[PDB]
Amino acid sequence: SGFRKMAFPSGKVEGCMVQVTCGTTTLNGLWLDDVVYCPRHVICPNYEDLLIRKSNHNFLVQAGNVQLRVIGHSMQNCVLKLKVDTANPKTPKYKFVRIQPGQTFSVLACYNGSPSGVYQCAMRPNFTIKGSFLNGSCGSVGFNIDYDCVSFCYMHHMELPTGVHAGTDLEGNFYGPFVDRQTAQAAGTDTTITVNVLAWLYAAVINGDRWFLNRFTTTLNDFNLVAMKYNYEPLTQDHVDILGPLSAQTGIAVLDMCASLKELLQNGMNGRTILGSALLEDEFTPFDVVRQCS
Amino acid sequence: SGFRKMAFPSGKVEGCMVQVTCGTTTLNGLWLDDVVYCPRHVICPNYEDLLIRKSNHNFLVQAGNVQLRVIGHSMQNCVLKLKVDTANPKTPKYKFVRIQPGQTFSVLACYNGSPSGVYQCAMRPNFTIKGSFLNGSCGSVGFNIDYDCVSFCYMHHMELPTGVHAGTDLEGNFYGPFVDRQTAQAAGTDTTITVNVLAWLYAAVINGDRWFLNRFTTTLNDFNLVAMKYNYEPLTQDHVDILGPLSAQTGIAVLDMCASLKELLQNGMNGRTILGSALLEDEFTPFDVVRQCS
Ligand SMILES: O=c1c(O)c(-c2cc(O)c(O)c(O)c2)oc2cc(O)cc(O)c12
Ligand SMILES: O=c1c(O)c(-c2cc(O)c(O)c(O)c2)oc2cc(O)cc(O)c12
Repeated sequence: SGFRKMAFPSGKVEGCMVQVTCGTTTLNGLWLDDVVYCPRHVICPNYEDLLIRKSNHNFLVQAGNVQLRVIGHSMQNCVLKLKVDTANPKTPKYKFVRIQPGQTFSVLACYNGSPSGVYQCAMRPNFTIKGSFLNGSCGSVGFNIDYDCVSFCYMHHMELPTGVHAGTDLEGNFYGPFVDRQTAQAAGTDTTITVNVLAWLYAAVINGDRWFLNRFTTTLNDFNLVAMKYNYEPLTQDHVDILGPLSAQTGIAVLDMCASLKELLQNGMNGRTILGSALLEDEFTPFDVVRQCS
Repeated sequence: SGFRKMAFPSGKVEGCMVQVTCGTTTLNGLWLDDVVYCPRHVICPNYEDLLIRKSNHNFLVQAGNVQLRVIGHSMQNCVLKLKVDTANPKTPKYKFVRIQPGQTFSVLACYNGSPSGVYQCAMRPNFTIKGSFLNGSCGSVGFNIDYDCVSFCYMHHMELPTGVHAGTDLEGNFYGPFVDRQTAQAAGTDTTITVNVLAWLYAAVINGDRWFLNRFTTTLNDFNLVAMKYNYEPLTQDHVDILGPLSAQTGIAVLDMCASLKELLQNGMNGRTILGSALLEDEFTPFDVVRQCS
């Protein structure tokens, strides 16, 4: 029993973190096979100009107590690729995967190439994440693990004025309309991930929280009319199919659960809690629930 | 910026998890040097009798794809110690430390010797933890990491009727008045960890949440009179010294912050949130705050 924000074990990613120093800038890098990936901001603006003025000996790469020799450098969008002469012997099976808003992943916060903490995050609908990063965390990566394969999905770059964070996939393509330089850019308006809230309500039922249930049901369209008023994402039919397995385990139809959520939005919780929370949590996917509530 | 429930990177602990099978029972074990630690329940009651009827070949220990040969067995309180012929080459620097109620630690949830997730926990004042464990998680360990040294503080054993969890330290001594057999035992009444709530309020101020602050101050004794009414632990003078460093960074006296907490307890939050939470969080220690809000 129990339900907690659970991150993937980080061992496979810890063995890939390195320190990249160029000039007076030091950040974190990701060492896979004979390539080190890090934010191109380390060379700091026309980055093509700045990179052409660099040489291999300008990049100091340290894997713990062993310095790696850079034999090549290249840029892929906002990510720098430093070729080294040594393939990382701890390289796990991995993939570069771009995730969707509403999906979750684990973050290994790192400083000077040294992991310090691990936690779960969701990609918000506005393509920011509500992370925990201090100065020197650039290059920390987000990831999921499927069996033995690490799917890298995020590299951290910057903090926005509202305190949320922005980054790229491992191909260097930013999530959202953000750029790796100082502008007036700010996060857009955010919405609540409706499908995740419903999954979380199912997790609550699996764990014995039932006070919010009711005998009512609603139509898909009548729920979305109420969800738009409370800044919730519209629920699609495809979201109902994904919530199908959770509906069968609990014997509660999705549209049955939607009626409870509509009641929770219109009335609040009245001093009660759900899974130890006094608000509606939207950072657990249906997969996260099944993984932890199976 | 940002504040999240952050666990320690689990790599150093993942390399110690093994699978222990005796009879038809299979659970998780902890392999350090040439010793495997696991709950004595694996031999299942007079455990001294059950253990005397066992032999080394009765214990199947598997470290991934390599079976470990048991050359000795011994019991230490509720923990079994299986001596193997191979010292774990991934053994980190480690210590066995018993923690105090109110302290936090990271849990590496494991199934069949394979890590599946990592999350933060606090030892509740009633010596239970609000974990996330499914069937087959016995032997999962809780730990802190200081620099390079892993302080193991918890081994999971059982779930109580209320859904909370109970276990021992790595010497096999239970936290709380619980025993490793089926009785009518239940968790006692719990209290809120007052010093941790105050630390969390400091983290909120460091992260820009200030709406709950006020110009009032209170005495230590007048705060405890209000804390006893809301099932909060009494605040001691020693708790004020520990909150000292957080008070200096924010320029807010501890007893100044106590007046805000008293107001929050008497009035609630009135629809507002603190660090993304609608209730008062008590599972962040002062050390956890300084570590993440430095
Ligand atoms: O991508 C960026 C980045 O990596 C860093 C950064 C700089 C350092 O000196 C570090 O030590 C560090 O960890 C990160 O700053 C930035 C500042 C911006 O305004 C915009 C950015 O895009 C980055
Ligand atoms: O300490 C205990 C324990 O380890 C297990 C357990 C049994 C299994 O068969 C497993 O596969 C497993 O992971 C754990 O059950 C218990 C059941 C009790 O009533 C009391 C206990 O103290 C334990």
